[PDB]
Amino acid sequence: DELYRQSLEIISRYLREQATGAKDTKGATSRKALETLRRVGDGVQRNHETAFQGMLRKLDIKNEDDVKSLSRVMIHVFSDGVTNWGRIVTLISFGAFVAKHLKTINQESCIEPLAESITDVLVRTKRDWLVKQRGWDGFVEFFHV
Amino acid sequence: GRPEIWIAQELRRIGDEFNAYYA
Ligand code: NA
Ligand SMILES: [Zn+2]
Ligand SMILES: [Zn+2]
Ligand SMILES: [Zn+2]
Repeated sequence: DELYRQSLEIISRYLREQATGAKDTKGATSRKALETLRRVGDGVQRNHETAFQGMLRKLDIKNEDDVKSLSRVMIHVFSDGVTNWGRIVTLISFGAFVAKHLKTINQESCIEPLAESITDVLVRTKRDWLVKQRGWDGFVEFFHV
Repeated sequence: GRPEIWIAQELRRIGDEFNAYYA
């Protein structure tokens, strides 16, 4: 399952670098997807800091493993039947915001359960939608500037 | 919900805004 593997790698790397404040070393689309995610993921968090803080408070995540409510939230987001990259990137960006807060309470927190939770909603529930547009190329091109 | 409904509403709002901005 290359799409799942690729998606988990991109999302994990973003969440990890957001949470630690440092980048990782060592495909071409994955690199470009990550650069795009950095740019647009940082962008969504801007202007929406107050809203993200508010959502984090309501989420009331107890620890690094407490991802059930976030998964439920993400399923609910898509439950109007609409799928687009602005929603997807916002979900990933909020995941980054949450990963950051987990590191503040406990420095040795794995961001991986959160990243798996998001990748799972994305890849499992939007599988054919993603495949149709060559996966992350859809994302790269949508946000291309 | 109700917290989970509110979080979802908010994420959807920002996501559609952000989609619209680039579309
Ligand atoms: Na754990
Ligand atoms: Zn299929
Ligand atoms: Zn392309
Ligand atoms: Zn609101």
